[PDB]
Amino acid sequence: DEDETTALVCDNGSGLVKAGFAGDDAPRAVFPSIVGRPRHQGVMVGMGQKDSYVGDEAQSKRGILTLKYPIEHGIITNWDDMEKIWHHTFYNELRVAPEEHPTLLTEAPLNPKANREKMTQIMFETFNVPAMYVAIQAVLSLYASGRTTGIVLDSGDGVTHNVPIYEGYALPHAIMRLDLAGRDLTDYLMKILTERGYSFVTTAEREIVRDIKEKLCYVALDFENEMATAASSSSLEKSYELPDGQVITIGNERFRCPETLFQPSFIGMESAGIHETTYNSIMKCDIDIRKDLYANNVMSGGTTMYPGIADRMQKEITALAPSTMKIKIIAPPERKYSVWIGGSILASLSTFQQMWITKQEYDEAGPSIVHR
Amino acid sequence: EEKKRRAATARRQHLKSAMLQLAVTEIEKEAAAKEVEKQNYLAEHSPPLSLPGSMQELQELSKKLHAKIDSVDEERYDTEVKLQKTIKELEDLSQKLFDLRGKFKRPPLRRVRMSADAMLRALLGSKHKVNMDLRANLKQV
Amino acid sequence: SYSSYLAKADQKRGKKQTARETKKKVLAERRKPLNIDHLNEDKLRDKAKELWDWLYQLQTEKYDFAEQIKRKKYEIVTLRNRIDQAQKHS
Amino acid sequence: VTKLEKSIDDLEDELYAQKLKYKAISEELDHALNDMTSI
Amino acid sequence: VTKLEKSIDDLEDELYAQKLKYKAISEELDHALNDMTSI
Amino acid sequence: TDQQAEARAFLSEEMIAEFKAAFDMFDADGGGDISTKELGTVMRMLGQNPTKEELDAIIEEVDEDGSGTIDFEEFLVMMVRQMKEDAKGKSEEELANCFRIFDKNADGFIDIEELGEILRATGEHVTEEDIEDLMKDSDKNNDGRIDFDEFLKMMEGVQ
Ligand SMILES: [Ca+2]
Ligand SMILES: [Ca+2]
Ligand SMILES: [Ca+2]
Ligand SMILES: [Ca+2]
Repeated sequence: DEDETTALVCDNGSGLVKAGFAGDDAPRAVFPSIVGRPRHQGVMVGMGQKDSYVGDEAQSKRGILTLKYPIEHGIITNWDDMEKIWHHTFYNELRVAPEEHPTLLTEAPLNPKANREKMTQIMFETFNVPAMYVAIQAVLSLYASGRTTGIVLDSGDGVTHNVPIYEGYALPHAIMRLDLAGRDLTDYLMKILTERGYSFVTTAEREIVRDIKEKLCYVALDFENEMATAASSSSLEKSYELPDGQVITIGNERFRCPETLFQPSFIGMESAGIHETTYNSIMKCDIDIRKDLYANNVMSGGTTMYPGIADRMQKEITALAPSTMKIKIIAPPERKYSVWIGGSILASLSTFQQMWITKQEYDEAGPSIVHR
Repeated sequence: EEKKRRAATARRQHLKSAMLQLAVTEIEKEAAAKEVEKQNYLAEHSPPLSLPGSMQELQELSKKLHAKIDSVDEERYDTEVKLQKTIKELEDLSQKLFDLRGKFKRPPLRRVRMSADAMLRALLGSKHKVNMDLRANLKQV
Repeated sequence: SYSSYLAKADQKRGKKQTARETKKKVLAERRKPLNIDHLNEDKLRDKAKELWDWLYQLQTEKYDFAEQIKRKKYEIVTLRNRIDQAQKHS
Repeated sequence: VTKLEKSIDDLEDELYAQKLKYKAISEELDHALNDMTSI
Repeated sequence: VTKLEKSIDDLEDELYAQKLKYKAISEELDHALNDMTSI
Repeated sequence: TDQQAEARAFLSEEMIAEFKAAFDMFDADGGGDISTKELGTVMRMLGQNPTKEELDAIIEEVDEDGSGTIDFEEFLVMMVRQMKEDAKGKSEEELANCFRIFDKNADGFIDIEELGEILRATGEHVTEEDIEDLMKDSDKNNDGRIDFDEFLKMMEGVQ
């Protein structure tokens, strides 16, 4: 129990932090990855002067603060502001003292060696956690779907990745990163919806375009004869009621937004798209492992939640793969937390105890120890 | 204003302790009795051996035993496995409760290291006089 | 749901067959032939009992493993009641 | 032929197992889609 | 042998069709049991 | 150091006295702290066989000064945590057992009937009102029975 209860799992994202206790089924804490700094001197009624704001209080009060994102494209870019988000996570969100809890953290696919050593330096030397561990994100997603070999298409708020994993070892030279994700996708909907003849003028109009994207957006299979369908004008249309009455209608654009993930050309991106990239990762891997990867395309991440994403991907890679092959696109329902759940499982596991980096290992080996 | 109510509670305690006190003394009864059953069971399934004559008997008996050994051993094995299965079933249940409550009392697996009382005895042998449990110590008279 | 029937066969048969040989491998090791046959006469005496003890050895363990499962089986019954009691979907 | 006949019987049997394991999850389904449309 | 090999390939193909037609309804399921436990 | 406080606050001179004698034997050279090696020796004398990883973890559990060694203070802390855990385990075990004795019908519960029996089984003099009263006070989920959890709670304190 000492640490059975006690292991923490913190998944640091570009848009959201997911956090909680190893053992739980889902994150106890989910909140924006921002750190707000007040543009002016003054106070809220009853509070003192605050130097900084994190998560939702930074989002809610955004009009008087300069908002900053510590993690650009999955990589920690500002370490002063990240130690601020961690502090908030332990002390306010989970309300635990960190110096008696083992902490499993996550990093990104080709996270620079030096960063994995730096967050270890900050975990052990400024938070004084007993022990910690850094798992790679795609690797926890895979594992949370039971398996050990497969290829994960991972897509969240600032990055998309393909991480081919074989008997647990993520394959460095076959990993692909596509910098277009849910953030890019909300801003494109924004324009095709203002372009539908609308105005997201106040900040209460801006924010909810993102809630339109999440609730009403679709990834149609045969996106071709779906536009064609749009035109005959079926009961395909969908009206959402705004903060007030102002019933906005979205028929068609509803799927023009996730067609951006297959066609980056919709947004002036010259890069290849999700399905081709799944494939290219795969023809960059060893030959003998390619049947395995093909029958185990695990999807994880908030942006892979658009319904019919899996069917489109299913047919997208069947028709690029040699017919002798078995294609299989696994997309679980909890996928917006796969990464986290994979960490919860792993860290609560009976056999993981012997991989925890302890302060004994650290004080004796330097940050190098956990770096592997 | 329920001034007397205080005595009611003390009773439950007095009784609770009358219960536990009862428990403990019954606990060792069942324990020893249990053992008794164990030596009787063994009493017949493998009674005080009596080596036979000399020729065919010793050889025969030996063959008899040796075969039974593979027999009992197999049974011993099957049993060990049904245990494994069981311990497994309760570990999972010992989970379905954790992430539904948290750390709860009396986990079935119990990861225990040796007690400090043990280590102390082990290391100082003779001079280890402290029936440690919890009782703090503050100046007597 | 009948496409999962082929899963039953593969799965069950698989695991069961895996378990078998293991048990065979394991049990085989713990077995040293009755090689000693007609090498001495009083040998049988000092031998027979040793086998006897080994048997008694195993027997006694089997009894313990047994009583153990029973105790565990009860741990379960209780651990299940704590699970239901701790349900309250409220 | 004996090898392939042996592999056909294992796949055809793994089969009625799969085909049946489903009628159950697809039927648990019309059910588990109807109560949330109702609640 | 060619007759039985032809019948093994039809059952093994009717197969990945069944095994896959499901990952879809069992996954449409964890989903369609999660939103009513939430709504 | 804050821990080393209550820790020493917890123990008695007697305790410290012995825990010292014990600590001294841990410490070979007699310098002032157990090293990753000095510990290994004692562990084996104690009948274990830890690995480098295992040892350190056991060390840096009470190494507040990131020394990589244990001083008679960090040690007392360690003894304390143990003393604690030991006593907790022994307690829950006993109660656990008591529950099985009181249960006997093995339904995993203790119904007003058994509660009466066991109670009446004590020497003490009791009338039904007492029994049903203790039931009503113990049964928090008001289901009639007393689950292990409740039993832990109800016996919480009692000796
Ligand atoms: Ca020393
Ligand atoms: Ca020290
Ligand atoms: Ca009962
Ligand atoms: Ca009750």
